[PDB]
Amino acid sequence: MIKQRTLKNIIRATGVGLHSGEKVYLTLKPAPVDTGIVFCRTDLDPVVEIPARAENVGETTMSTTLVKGDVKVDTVEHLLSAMAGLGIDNAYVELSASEVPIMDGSAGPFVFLIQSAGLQEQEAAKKFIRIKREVSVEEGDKRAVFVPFDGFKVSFEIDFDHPVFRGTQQASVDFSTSFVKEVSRARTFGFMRDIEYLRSQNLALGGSVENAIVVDENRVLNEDGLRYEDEFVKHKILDAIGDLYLLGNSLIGEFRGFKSGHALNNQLLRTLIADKDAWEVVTFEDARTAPISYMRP
Ligand SMILES: C[C@@](C[C@H]1CN(c2ccc(C#CC3CC3)cc2)C(=O)O1)(C(=O)NO)S(C)(=O)=O
Ligand SMILES: [Zn+2]
Repeated sequence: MIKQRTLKNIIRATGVGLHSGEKVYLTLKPAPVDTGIVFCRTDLDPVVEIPARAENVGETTMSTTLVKGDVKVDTVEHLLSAMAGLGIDNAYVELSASEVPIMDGSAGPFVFLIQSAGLQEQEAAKKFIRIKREVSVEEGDKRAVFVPFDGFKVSFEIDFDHPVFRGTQQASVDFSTSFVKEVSRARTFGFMRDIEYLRSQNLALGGSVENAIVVDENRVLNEDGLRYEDEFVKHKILDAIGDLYLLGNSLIGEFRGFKSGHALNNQLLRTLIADKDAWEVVTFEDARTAPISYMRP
């Protein structure tokens, strides 16, 4: 059978929050079968625990924020993308502040630290959410769709309407391509034209060339440039993989994004969950006949 996965060893990292600029200590710990991914604010007494689930998303402005009363866990999408890409079902994520550290702006440091610690297969069938019917959400010129598909694939298209793109960005990934080699290293990005307005909203306080592609009209301010010709759209795919992981189980289906951000991604998840005719929970007693496969643990 395809088994549930957790961490083999604890992961420890220190960084800063992209939006808050606050120093944060992160600890990833193994968890029992069917725990899912749970964020723990260990700076609070008592510790506040928030399951990484669609129902717990409270804010979607320039990041995905989990909320429980007046307690927040901000910018979960990049770490969730790493956990999704590596097939981690169960884990406790301890944080000493309200925001996950931004690291280098990609999922690269998280995939490296997790793979260095190693994974542990658990004695329980991994549960998957299989798309049975097409589900689409739209708002103005933004669109996000789930389509039935025997595997897992993501398509993204965005007209950024910005001179750095030299006059529309698009990418498609079928994950059977490497999440690690082709998507994990894609960094988040910011535009100089938005920075004054963002800082006024208390956003991007920790933003810099050390943790994002910084654009100023025609220029990429980062001295060393881009990691991929299409780094921008590849990061949009990374974000979608992280946001989609708030379903609580890996998907068997196709996601198509059209200028879709954290807000529309969450609305798609909520619409899907409400439409029980469009999905079902499945397990694979035999990995040889399954439409997906994972890297060795
Ligand atoms: C929201 C987003 C972009 C991030 C990245 N970002 C950002 C903004 C400004 C700067 C900057 C700057 C210059 C002052 C140094 C860096 C990152 C921000 O506000 O949100 C993201 O990746 N979320 O997961 S995106 C790609 O726009 O969806
Ligand atoms: Zn992002």
